[PDB]
Amino acid sequence: LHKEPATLIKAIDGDTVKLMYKGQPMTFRDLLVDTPEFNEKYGPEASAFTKKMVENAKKIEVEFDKGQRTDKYGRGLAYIYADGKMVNEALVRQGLAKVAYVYKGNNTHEQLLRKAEAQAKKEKLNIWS
Ligand SMILES: Cc1cn([C@H]2C[C@H](OP(=O)(O)O)[C@@H](COP(=O)(O)O)O2)c(=O)[nH]c1=O
Ligand SMILES: [Ca+2]
Repeated sequence: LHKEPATLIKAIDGDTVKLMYKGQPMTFRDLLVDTPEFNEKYGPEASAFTKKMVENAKKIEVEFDKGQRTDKYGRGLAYIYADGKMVNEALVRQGLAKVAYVYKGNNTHEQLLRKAEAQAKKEKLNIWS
């Protein structure tokens, strides 16, 4: 896979962010994870964690997987990086997202993220507390 440039337009919630990609505004949904909705337990914490990560980054990048790049709602589907650190993984490692929505052929980082989730669960972090 390849990292590509993007710029932050606006934080949205734990697993979605508005980015400018190839010069066009888009909503991106993070591959392979599910954060709680803002209205649910840990939802506010997941949103604040993603907000800080993307706002503080000097460089945002997106990395598409091998399969579909947009979902049925028109959201980009990608791994999002903030100064080289994957947001998707960092949420899972902190117990602020579960590994989820693992569709065959857009799942390159699945085992990396499942290892992060095992660690968060062993630490009883957040959703796993
Ligand atoms: C993460 C992901 C979500 N989706 C769709 C499945 C879910 O459909 P439904 O809306 O019908 O439940 C929805 C979950 O997104 P949210 O967790 O953002 O609600 O997004 C994909 O199609 N591909 C993906 O890789
Ligand atoms: Ca969600």
